[PDB]
Amino acid sequence: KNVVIYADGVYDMLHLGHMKQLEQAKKLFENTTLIVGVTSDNETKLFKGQVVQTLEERTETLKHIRWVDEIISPCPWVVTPEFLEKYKIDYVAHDDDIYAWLKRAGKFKATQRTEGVSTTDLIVRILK
Amino acid sequence: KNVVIYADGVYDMLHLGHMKQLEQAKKLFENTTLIVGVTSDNETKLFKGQVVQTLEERTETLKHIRWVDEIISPCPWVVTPEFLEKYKIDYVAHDDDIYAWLKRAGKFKATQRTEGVSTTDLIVRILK
Ligand SMILES: C[N+](C)(C)CCOP(=O)(O)O
Ligand SMILES: C[N+](C)(C)CCOP(=O)(O)O
Repeated sequence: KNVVIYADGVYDMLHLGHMKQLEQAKKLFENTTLIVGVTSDNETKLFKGQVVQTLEERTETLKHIRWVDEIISPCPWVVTPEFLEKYKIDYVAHDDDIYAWLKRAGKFKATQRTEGVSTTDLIVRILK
Repeated sequence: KNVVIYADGVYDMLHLGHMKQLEQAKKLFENTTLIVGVTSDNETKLFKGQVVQTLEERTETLKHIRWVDEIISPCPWVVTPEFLEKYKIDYVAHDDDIYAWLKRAGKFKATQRTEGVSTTDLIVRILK
């Protein structure tokens, strides 16, 4: 009955947008375990760009979020079939092609972003 | 057995500091209900100063925090004996004199801040 959901991300300067996506992932089925993967500082820099918070900071903040049952920190940059078997993951939840193989397997669940609520957008707000 | 704890605050741009205080309040006893009071936009401005986020935004973010069982939004600026009876509150938890009457009654539990982890401190970090 219990369904294992995996959501990965940088989770830099966690904001309501991230929180809503985690909520959505958690609530995909009636009984879930939400595992959250937090990306390493080096791979995030190499593959994405600037990260403000350290892995420790990003991970520690996620611990306080209601929807998070387990954290993998650091997580792999790229999800593999071996990773899913290792952690007994039933679905991967992410914003929506590197996820084609997951969709082909029936193991992909889309979740939605929220614009405007960003931590950086809040500073853009204040300046006046 | 279940102990009702009340923590109030502005909770503007919620950060690890706030989250740790809420955790501390929640864990004061083995079985607790943590009620969190979120201050109104006008009273925060009048009595404290600038608030970046609206009451709705501050309240919505707190909903996602593991330790929060109930929210009173807006909450009164000043705690009263009548308020404690109304919500069946056993202890008030806050950083540590407007709380003298609570300490005299045995209804005050100190919780600690964390400096450096602030949302604004993180912007102070990045600029370089
Ligand atoms: C590649 N990755 C999925 C592990 C990290 C990027 O995820 P995200 O922060 O864009 O949601
Ligand atoms: C007066 N008050 C306690 C309701 C709001 C101020 O609380 P805080 O944000 O300084 O912890």
